[PDB]
Amino acid sequence: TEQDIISYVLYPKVYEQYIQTRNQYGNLSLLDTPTFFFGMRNGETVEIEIDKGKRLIIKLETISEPDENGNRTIYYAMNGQARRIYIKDE
Amino acid sequence: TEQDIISYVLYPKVYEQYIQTRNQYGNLSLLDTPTFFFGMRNGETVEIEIDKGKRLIIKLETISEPDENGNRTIYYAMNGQARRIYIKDE
Repeated sequence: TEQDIISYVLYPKVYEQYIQTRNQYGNLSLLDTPTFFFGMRNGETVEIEIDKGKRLIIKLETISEPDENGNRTIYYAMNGQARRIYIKDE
Repeated sequence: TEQDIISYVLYPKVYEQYIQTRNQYGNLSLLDTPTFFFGMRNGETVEIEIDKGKRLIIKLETISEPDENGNRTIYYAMNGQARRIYIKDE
């Protein structure tokens, strides 16, 4: 967009670092502030309002202990489907 | 059976308690001894030998934290099928 163009011109390092984040996590602005800053508790259900009549219902069921590589398994449910995500514990 | 009859006569209370356990847990004698005494560690696979050729394959993935009413959730895989159980932590 034209908005992309002056944005880059105005903030080259920042804007690229923004697009890098967008590529990794999608549109974070949709998240509620508590979720944005703190994530989710065990057993919590969060509803992310994407757009008119479309939303992500997410339940965090449990986080596992880290494997030998320091990776944790997160057991999620999202829109009625079981889901497993791996995060490296820093 | 006649065996029930004489076993109850010999050990009334113990026999009655044996039936309660059989009703609750089934045939424990099939489990291997270390599993009978200790259960399973996370990431472990245990094979219960029933009739030759057929075996129960149980994998323990994780155990969640205790929820508000003291129940932990165990995430199993049984014969390659995801499975959840609730246990009271005492």
